[PDB]
Amino acid sequence: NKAEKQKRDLGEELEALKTELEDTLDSTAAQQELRSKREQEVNILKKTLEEEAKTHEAQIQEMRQKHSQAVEELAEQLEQTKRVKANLEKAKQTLENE
Amino acid sequence: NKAEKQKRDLGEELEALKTELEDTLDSTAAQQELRSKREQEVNILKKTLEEEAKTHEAQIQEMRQKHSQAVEELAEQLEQTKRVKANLEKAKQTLENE
Amino acid sequence: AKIAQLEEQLDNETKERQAACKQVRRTEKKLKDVLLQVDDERRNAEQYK
Amino acid sequence: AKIAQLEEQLDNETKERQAACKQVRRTEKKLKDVLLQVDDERRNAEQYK
Repeated sequence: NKAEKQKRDLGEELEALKTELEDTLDSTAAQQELRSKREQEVNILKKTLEEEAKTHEAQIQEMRQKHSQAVEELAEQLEQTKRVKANLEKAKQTLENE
Repeated sequence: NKAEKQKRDLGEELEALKTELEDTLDSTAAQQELRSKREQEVNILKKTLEEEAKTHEAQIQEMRQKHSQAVEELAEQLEQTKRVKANLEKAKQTLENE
Repeated sequence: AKIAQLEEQLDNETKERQAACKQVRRTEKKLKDVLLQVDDERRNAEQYK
Repeated sequence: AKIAQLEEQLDNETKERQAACKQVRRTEKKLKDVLLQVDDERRNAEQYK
């Protein structure tokens, strides 16, 4: 899926480069605002990317705690079931001993 | 394999346009330095984002195996207790009859 | 006696299948290596075009 | 009972050995096509070169 999405990005970059080349005549005077605007947009993208990476770390922590809680709950049930099995086995020994 | 082949073919289109414009890149050294640095920064972001996504994705894969193995180990012991309960139930009916 | 001859045939037939599987996996690796050469050959023709 | 299980296992092993037989020819046929495909790509690069 990432390869298919990457193919669209490569094709879009080729079309953008072709249109940007023809706009070289107007880029000489438009760089005064595009430089400050493009730089600000890059900073906004970095903040969004950092937030996405931070959100993934928080989700991983929840999964580690959720998965660990499930294993911990199952472990407690094993101890209770194992302890109950000892009572059943001990009760059977009483019948055989009697 | 076909997707990777198409990616390499698409990349050749960008190199073809760059070679045809190399004659003008030298004359435009006043702004080519700043534009060239921006292109390298975009490539580093893709590699860092791809490496971060691949590294983060590996963490989820480990959880699907480490946590699953723990649940499978605990589940195996639980199933063993259920089978032992069936055998113990038959002993009670036989011991009570004797 | 039939079980003895049948068990021996199963082991011999099973061993033959394992040998064929090894040759299949071996030829697959060679095909993948030769398949990669197509990209290198096509890349040269593409770069020359 | 042992003859029934042994006969079923022996029959299944021989079928996977038509399975292994046809699989070997499939990989060999595909390998030959890859060898000729890379050869055609090599000639294409020479023509463009």
